[PDB]
Amino acid sequence: AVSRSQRAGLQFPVGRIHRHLKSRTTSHGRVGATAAVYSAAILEYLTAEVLELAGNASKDLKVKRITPRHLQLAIRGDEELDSLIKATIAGGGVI
Amino acid sequence: AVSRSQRAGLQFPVGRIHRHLKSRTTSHGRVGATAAVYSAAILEYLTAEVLELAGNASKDLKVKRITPRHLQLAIRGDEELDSLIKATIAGGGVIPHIHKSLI
Amino acid sequence: RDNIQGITKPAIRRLARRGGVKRISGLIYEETRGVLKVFLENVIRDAVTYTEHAKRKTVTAMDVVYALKRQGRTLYGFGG
Amino acid sequence: RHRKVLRDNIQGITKPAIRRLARRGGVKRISGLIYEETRGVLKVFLENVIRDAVTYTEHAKRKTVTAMDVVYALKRQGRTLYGFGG
Amino acid sequence: KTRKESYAIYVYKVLKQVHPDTGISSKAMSIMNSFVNDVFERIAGEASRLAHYNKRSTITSREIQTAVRLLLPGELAKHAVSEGTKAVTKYTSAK
Amino acid sequence: KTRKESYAIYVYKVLKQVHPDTGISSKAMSIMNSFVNDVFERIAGEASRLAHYNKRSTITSREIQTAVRLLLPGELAKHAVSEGTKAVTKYTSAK
Amino acid sequence: YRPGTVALREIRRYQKSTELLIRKLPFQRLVREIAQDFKTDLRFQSSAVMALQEASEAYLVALFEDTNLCAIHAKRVTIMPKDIQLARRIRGERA
Amino acid sequence: HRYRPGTVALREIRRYQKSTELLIRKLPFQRLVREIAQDFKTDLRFQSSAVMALQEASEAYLVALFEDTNLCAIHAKRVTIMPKDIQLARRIRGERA
DNA sequence: ACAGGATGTATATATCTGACACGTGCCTGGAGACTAGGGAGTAATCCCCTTGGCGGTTAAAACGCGGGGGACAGCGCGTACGTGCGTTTAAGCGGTGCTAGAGCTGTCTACGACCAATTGAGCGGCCTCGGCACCG
DNA sequence: CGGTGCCGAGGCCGCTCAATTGGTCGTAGACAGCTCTAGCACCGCTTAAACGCACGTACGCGCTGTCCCCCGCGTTTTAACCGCCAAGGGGATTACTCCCTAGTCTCCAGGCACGTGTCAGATATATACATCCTGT
Repeated sequence: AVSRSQRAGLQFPVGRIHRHLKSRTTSHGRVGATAAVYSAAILEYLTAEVLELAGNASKDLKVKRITPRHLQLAIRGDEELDSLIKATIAGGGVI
Repeated sequence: AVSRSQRAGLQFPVGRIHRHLKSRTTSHGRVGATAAVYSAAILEYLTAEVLELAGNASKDLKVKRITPRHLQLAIRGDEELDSLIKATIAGGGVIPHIHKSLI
Repeated sequence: RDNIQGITKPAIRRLARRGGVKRISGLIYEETRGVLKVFLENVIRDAVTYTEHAKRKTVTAMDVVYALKRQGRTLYGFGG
Repeated sequence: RHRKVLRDNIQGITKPAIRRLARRGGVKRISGLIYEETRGVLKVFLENVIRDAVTYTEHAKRKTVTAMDVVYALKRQGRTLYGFGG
Repeated sequence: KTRKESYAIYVYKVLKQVHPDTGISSKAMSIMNSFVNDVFERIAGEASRLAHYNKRSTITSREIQTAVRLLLPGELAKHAVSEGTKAVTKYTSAK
Repeated sequence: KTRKESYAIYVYKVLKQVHPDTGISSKAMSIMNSFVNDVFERIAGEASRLAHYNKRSTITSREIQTAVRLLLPGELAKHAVSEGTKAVTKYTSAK
Repeated sequence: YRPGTVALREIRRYQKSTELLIRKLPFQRLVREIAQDFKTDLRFQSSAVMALQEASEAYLVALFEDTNLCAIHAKRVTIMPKDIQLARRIRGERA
Repeated sequence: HRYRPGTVALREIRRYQKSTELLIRKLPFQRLVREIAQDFKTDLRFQSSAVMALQEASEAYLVALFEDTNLCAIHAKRVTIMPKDIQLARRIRGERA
């Protein structure tokens, strides 16, 4: 009952990520338990980066809630995430 | 005593295509029997179109042997095949294309 | 007024205003009518094929997201 | 036992070479300031492709870069190339 | 040394079917082999994605047919699905 | 009716970790959920492709690490691989 | 008054907000008319046509921004149909 | 006797368009590829086929870029290309710097 | 406005050699025969979300008029790239040799798949309250 | 800068099904060893191509009328928007059952390296013709 996510000191549900990675593989694909914590850490770092940029933009606009406009601003603002995320934010807007 | 390709009257290996599709199918997934036949037919028709275009292109240059230049000319000649093959042909070169204000 | 003509002049004008266009000519209206028609056609073909595969008769949002995801113009905010 | 720390090879793509490329490209006449900027874009393109290929061949634990890995790197950049490996 | 899988013989056979006299260089044969592998990879990936979308696990002829109606543009896709249905009917209506 | 899998709770947790006071709208939460699913899908697909390239069948931490060094651009990838190694070391150096 | 000021006012106003510009009902009628060809007597979730509207609006905005770059390249300040066709040729949609 | 200025250019257009063979000197390009490969990781070796394929993809991308810039410039009511045309074409396509 | 007239191009032949189509010996992956189980096809049932319609209501479209502005032929000039010439270098070829890492092959072991008994966290409801969306 | 209202979002239960730890195995990869194909480094020779430069001539850039035409306002007019009500098609479940495909055993034949003997196409060369460049 040690809750492996906390054993990695992470927030993401490493068991759920494990059974997710379990399916999207080749014919007899196996995943390693060491890989699930790695993907979980990757997702946690990326979400933390995007959300802290959005929160900085929100405190710029002085709003407690983060709106999709804040997400658009934070993503297109810093060049790195924009270069990663080529997507189109729903209801986001432009610069 | 017969092979599945001749059983369906095709020319692509149904067993090999079936093994590949079994080898790329979301580990707990399965592959239907007829699906390999369908995929083989699809690939056969695509190769038929490209090779016929290459032959018609080469026949206008009086060469019995098809070369990558003929592949690139046949692919970029047609529109929809050009929409399919978005890649680059090794050594294929470009099509002879001259614009308006170049004189 | 054909069904395409719902995309009228002030709509396309405000659209160009969002992009930062300072001044628009006359034929741009017909041009963008044709262009948007092409784009919606390209998306809706894929959406209808997905839905017809799923044995349904309702183009749900999930299939629109899938069709935009395949065409290199992915869109968040609707799940999938 | 590696030697020859390379330098100045960006001038390897010489001016008649880029001239010949644009002649194939369908360009009639060329202003003289092109050569530096096309050297730059060639540099950055080769940087990205070689970076991806090196990451591939380092993942396979190899001290050399095979052709198949370069083809894979070009595939992952939307500029896939036939003829060599797939 | 271990043999490598290819497609060259089948390309030669279908070429001789459509054009009885002409030939094909080895480099062009490798090009066609890579092109076949690319198209088949795209079709397999799209069919797997579609099967994962519709919560099914058995890629039958239906998802493959939808994949060729997806990837290839209009009349090419029409000829393709026609030949596919013809081939699968010839297969099923046999011994 | 059957519940649907999401990521919203973990996004909320990591948000409260990085920003203790701010909030996030439900629509922005759905946006972040879709973005997490997209990034994880890209990483899983790339890792599967890499494992199929190198003729192996067990996606360990190595192929995942190569996937994040592939997809994400430079310094973001550097921070990501650093956090990944840190998390996997914290996991391994435990009970 | 003078021409050249209300334009910039529109620039500022329509980039500050993020709400939908194309009015919903004629767009939905257009979508139904276009779907009338590829199948008969469809039905549409309102969320689906909302998503189509969002994506099409984002696409048209991107195209206008790019063709504005194209127009300002030729020292003009008014766009023209050849500019839009040039932008779509350079992106490569060739449609 | 002398040609009109530009006729030789169109002759070379026809020549280098109907040809197929490679267009950059092999050894300098290979040296440049190794030089760029240095800083990413040291002590790297290269298959000759790999450098050949890099040359193919390189010339393909540069030919596409040059053709597109020629389209841009011929739209711009000029005949000579210019570096801002290249920057414009790359900015349209999606690349940047 | 065709008349010379170098300057490049069809064209037919000759050669020539490396490429390739075809014939081999060999050999694992395709086929056929059977069985097991489980994924989905169909059948039925519920309910909800979609379409249809009505009626006000009112902001947005939409002609239309007018007035300034900018797109654009048209000159005109003043840098600069093409078209040569002679001159130098390093690309390429061909060898020649050196060595090291790619690629197999055989053991060994370790870690992840599988199965199960357990239990707690993640989600559906659900309440509730205060962050924000407007309004002097 | 306060007031009022709004319900969106955040915190709190019930519950149920997915993590999770314990025990087994077996197969996939780690790894040591051994080969040898192929990549790297000179060396010399040739020479085609890069390179410097001297003119000059097409043309990029700029300036100037100038007339089409596009933006701004003003009025009407029109069709979207909100709200609400009604019917029901189809989406979303559950429940059987059986069709179909994953396996295993046996077998052999289509397919794959390997050689080779013929020849198709590259290359060169010598004719028979387009084709630009002044020009009476």
